[PDB]
Amino acid sequence: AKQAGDV
Amino acid sequence: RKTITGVFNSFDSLTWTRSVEYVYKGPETPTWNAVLGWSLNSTTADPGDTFTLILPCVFKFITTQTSVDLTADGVSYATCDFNAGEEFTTFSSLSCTVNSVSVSYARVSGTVKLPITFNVGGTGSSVDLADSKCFTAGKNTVTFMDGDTKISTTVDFDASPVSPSGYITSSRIIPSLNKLSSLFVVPQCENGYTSGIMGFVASNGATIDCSNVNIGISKGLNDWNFPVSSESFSYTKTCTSTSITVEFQNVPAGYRPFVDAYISAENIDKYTLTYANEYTCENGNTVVDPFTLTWWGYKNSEADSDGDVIVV
Repeated sequence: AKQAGDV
Repeated sequence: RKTITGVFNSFDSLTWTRSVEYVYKGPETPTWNAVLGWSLNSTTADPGDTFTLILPCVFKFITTQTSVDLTADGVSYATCDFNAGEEFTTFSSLSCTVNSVSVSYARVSGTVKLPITFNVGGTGSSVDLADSKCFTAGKNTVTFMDGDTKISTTVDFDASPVSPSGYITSSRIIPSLNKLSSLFVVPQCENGYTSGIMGFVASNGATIDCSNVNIGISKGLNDWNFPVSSESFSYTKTCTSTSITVEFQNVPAGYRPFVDAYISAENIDKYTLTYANEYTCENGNTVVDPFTLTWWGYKNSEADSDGDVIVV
């Protein structure tokens, strides 16, 4: 349901 | 034959440029570029001599290069291999060797630009808990070491804007392992917890590595909402290659339960997790609040260098 970014 | 020191002689600038979507600007966020001054004098350095630069609190280099050369006008004076700290050590390093050259030179000086990210926590591992105290939000001095010499500059590190009251997640690529670490911190219960269930289930395309898991309670979180300690508490772990679930009992006020695991993904730049997220605060009712996140990789950059040679 949501997009997120890697570090 | 010998080790020379003081080749890296200045820390010129430290500048952030976005290389990943979604993530706030902060020390871990790809990519920080450190520009350093370097000099070699043939009176004091021979081909084959080695030198090393230590980068405290640096997790990794944001490049697929195995090495970078110290170059001036397309001549390579030295080769430096990248040695990322990752989850092995709290610092990264460059191990460098002076190169043989096809014509003689008196001395050469230039600059080198290194794409890095800093470690300010992210799992319950010894390395991350140590590095969770590396920097604070605001103004910090960043210092690298070449032998006994120290090169430093100033930087402004922004805190995470995410409220520490809710759940916290973080996914970090560990390049040398082709794996990620993935963290979940339970939402805050101010006066402690009666019980809860924390964890995540990986969608097709990714699997959980049950041999690299950390479960703990931390005494608060740092400026980036990461654990700063990992104490024991009563729980049961259920870990499969598809899911990790941790059911726990009481946790005291001021502590935050969390779980982290390594993830192997077929495509390291895309995987999805569905988080369980159940908790019962002391003097509260049980909350059940699952959610899903799809995690996207960052873009890598290249290190490069420039300089000026004096011939004689």
